[PDB]
Amino acid sequence: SYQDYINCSREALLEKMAELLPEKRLTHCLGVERAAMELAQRFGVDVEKASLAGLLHDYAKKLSDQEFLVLIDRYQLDPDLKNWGNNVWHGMVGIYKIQEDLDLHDSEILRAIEIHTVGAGQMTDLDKVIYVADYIEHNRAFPGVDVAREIASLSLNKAVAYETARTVEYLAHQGFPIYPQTLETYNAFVHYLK
Amino acid sequence: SYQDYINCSREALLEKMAELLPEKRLTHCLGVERAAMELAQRFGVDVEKASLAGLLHDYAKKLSDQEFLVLIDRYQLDPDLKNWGNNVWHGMVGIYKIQEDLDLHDSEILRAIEIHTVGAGQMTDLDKVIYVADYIEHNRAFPGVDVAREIASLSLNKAVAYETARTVEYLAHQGFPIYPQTLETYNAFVHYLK
Ligand SMILES: [Fe+3]
Ligand SMILES: [Fe+3]
Ligand SMILES: [Fe+3]
Ligand SMILES: [Fe+3]
Repeated sequence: SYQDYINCSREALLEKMAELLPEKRLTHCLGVERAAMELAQRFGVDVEKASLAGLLHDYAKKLSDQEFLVLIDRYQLDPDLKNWGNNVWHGMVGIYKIQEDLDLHDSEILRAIEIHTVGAGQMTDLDKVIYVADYIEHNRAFPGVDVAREIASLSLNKAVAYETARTVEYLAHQGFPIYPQTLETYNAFVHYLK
Repeated sequence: SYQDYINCSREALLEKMAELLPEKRLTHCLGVERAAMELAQRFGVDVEKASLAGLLHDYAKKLSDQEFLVLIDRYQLDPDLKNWGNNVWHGMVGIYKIQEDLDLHDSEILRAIEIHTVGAGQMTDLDKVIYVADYIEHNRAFPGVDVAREIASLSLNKAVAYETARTVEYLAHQGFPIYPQTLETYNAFVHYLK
């Protein structure tokens, strides 16, 4: 059960999350919970760790900038983090809020949430499952989601590669700064597109 | 004259380059020479340094991989360079061949050639002139070159930003590895697109 990792039941957790997140975002988290279970089954990852990590990945999405800055200082995190914003913070910093609120100490689940947005050059299969589940969950309808889903049915690594390439492409298209760890992920995984 | 920087006249140089480079590439170099002069006039950069740097920027485009690897070892350059290829090498390593062949020791011209492909987080106006001239020279006809030309008529910094964003976008679109120094340039200049 989820209580093997956190300080409350799944239902109690959902009730807490319904207070923290808008409807669309909680619906998304439920979608990632389901998608992570499916991917974990397919690729030999613990389905319970994957489900929980999926449900929790965006738990800190609505923390204020000020709250994130306080956490960077309190946990003496990479000071370069202050130069970024919610997109980077909600996973990379938000894990500390999740830990405080839920008594989540499982290193694998924490890592998968930590890097769910930006990836890393080295990712566990659990990390990859969450990173991909976030992109392909059933509520997503962006053009090309069908391609992502097809790739994810066949190769976890190729799905990471595809998502990362689309993210870098899109950020450059929009003229948004690209977190350097995102490029580490991109360069490590891009060979899978061949 | 060019002899103030290199060991031969401009005509002698053109004759040497016509032996090293295919026609299309030499035509390109002549185009960059002209475009760099125009940009240097516009943005207060020495027109002669810009012209020469522009003519020379792709001098090493046809060196073999083996030749580049030999240069990395001989000059004890960043060993990570061996993980890349001609796109990175012809500027970043090719400067040493240019120096050997032409007795080019001007630090500013060398730097502008060195980073003409990948940029840097900090670029001199001369570096920026070459980086942009390469992209907008009259023989180029890629879709969107008109936009690049318009931006370059107004802002050197915005032209660097635009070119860098299009390069990152394209590399991710194609599924090619992105040299990390390219991301340094991108992140440093992307604010100019606003
Ligand atoms: Fe997220
Ligand atoms: Fe999400
Ligand atoms: Fe070049
Ligand atoms: Fe060129």
